[PDB]
Amino acid sequence: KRSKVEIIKEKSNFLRYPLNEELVSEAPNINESAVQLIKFHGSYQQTDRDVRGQKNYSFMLRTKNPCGKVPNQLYLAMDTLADEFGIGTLRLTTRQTFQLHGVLKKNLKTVLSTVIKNMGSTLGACGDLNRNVLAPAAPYVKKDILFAQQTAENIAALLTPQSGAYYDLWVDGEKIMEEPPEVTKARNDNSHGTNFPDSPEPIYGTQYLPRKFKVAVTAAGDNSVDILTNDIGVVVVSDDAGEPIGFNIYVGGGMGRTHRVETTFPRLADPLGYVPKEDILYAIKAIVVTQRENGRRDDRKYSRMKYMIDRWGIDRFRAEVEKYYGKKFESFRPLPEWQFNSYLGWQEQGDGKLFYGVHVDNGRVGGQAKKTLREIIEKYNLDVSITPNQNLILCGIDQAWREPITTALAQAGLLEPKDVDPLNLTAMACPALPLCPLAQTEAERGILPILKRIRAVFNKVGIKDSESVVVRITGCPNGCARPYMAELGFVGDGPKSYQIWLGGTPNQSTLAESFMDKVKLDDIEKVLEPLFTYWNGTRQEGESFGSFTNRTGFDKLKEVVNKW
Ligand code: SRM
Ligand code: SF4
Ligand SMILES: [Mg+2]
Ligand SMILES: [Mg+2]
Repeated sequence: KRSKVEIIKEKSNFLRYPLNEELVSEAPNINESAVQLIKFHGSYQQTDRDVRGQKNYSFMLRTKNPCGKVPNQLYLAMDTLADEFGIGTLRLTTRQTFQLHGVLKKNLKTVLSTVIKNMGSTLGACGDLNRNVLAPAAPYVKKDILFAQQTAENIAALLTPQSGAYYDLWVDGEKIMEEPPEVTKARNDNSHGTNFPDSPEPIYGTQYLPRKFKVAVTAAGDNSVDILTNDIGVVVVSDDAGEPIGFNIYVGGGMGRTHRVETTFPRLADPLGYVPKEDILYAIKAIVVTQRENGRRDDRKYSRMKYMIDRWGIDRFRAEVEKYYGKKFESFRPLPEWQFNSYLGWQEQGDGKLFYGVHVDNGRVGGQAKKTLREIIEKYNLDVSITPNQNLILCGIDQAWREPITTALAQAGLLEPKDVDPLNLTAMACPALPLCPLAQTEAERGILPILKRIRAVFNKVGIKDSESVVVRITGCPNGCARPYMAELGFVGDGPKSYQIWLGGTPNQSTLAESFMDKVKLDDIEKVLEPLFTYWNGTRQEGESFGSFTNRTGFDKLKEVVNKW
């Protein structure tokens, strides 16, 4: 027994048909087969859910940018495309990519080929494939940060579709201007029966993966990447002099779940083991292959790797992976405590240049903010990078540029961290309505008024305005803003209501739990005021809301809410 998507992939000639014929039909949309295929090419057909009556079809596009790195030429091309063919905005994402919403079917090939001819790609941004690979977004020249970044690039390249469908459709097969040889040799290796050596996809095969697959790379300590949520987390381990020697690996995280279906759940990734640095790409493929061959393909709700690991347990999974790796994992090595880093504000690269992280609420770049960011990036010929908290880092800045860049940013309303509510600095919301077809309610368009209401509750209770909690909001339980790691998570569960989740911590090292269902938007103060009063009244010195939640436990918190 096999899902509808499996058959679509099977009969597509490696992601070509009938997408190829649908792209040139006169209709404003494309058929269901083509709807599923185009995801693999980094585009999503959407309809605007605000405009009553009619189906206004449009296409969202998502880029592929390992480590969040965006060359100058790409940023300029994307900025112009958003205005010419989109709806005037770029959307920075929780996986360090751009989305561009609103593109009409007839302009889609113009847009994607422009991306392609300007040092970018959308290949594999969606689909049953490896998604954008995360890495530390800060452009530090420190050796282990550079090594984390190189590794994410290499992993992304390894797991890039090889069929040629992408260039066939978007640029009529022409050639666009080299991967390290370690990548090529790893991809080619079949000493342990990992590959399909005669297939146009030696790793993916005809069927690709059972579902999206997510990888995050970082250096010890830096949890900007929210590593525990990914299919694979990879951590650089270095000797005492800061020279990288290998990687710790984690497996089997995921956020996605469905309301009222308790066999679906978020899950933290398990520590799997350590490998020496030369082995990383072999170990990554082994893991991918184990999911390829064993993840469920009958029911897509249960297809992500977190489920096979939940069913088999981590030891049986390890053993299976070790058959494709051809050797044993070493013991996972100790790591320091995780820390969240925003990379915001003025900092040093380590090579004489500065970087500046720009706070962007929800990653939505538009209006004057967009115009000013483009002027700066273009005038100073800056490369940039996207952070997993939907923010933008301006790289490679000369000391003499710091003042005029600062002045321009401030003039457009783009404030430095010290002038932003600390709630906003760590908050995230998904796009949800109006273009998300799975949204049950608002997230991006509701979060800002929610934050002000939280700050007003703090004020009322007597909490200082420099105190904060991590607030994440989604419009549905898919978890695109990783709400299940929040200190205070709001997960859409009706048209005007949120399920509230507590128990995440400031460094994203813990999984939250479901605290109350169907809290109506108007009622959130009834829940938040007692919680925050009790935190303020009985927290230990400097104890975060999340740690306090986990120490106190849900029975006592519910009692406090119920007696309010
Ligand atoms: C833009 C972005 C959210 C954001 O505010 O930044 C996003 C937006 C959507 N995600 Fe997501 N997801 C984004 C990262 C995530 C993450 C976070 C992460 O990867 O760290 C998760 C949770 C981790 C996980 O995958 O478990 C997430 C879990 C989902 C799911 C649930 C997946 C599952 O296996 O259960 C879906 C729906 C699906 O795949 O069926 C989904 C599907 C969607 C769709 C494409 C809706 C759809 O299927 O048509 C989104 C479009 C909204 C729009 O109108 O633009 N998205 N999605 C995400 C940043 C993504 C990127 O690749 O560049
Ligand atoms: S979490 Fe739900 S509502 Fe939000 S973007 Fe993802 S799918 Fe859409
Ligand atoms: Mg997909
Ligand atoms: Mg942000």
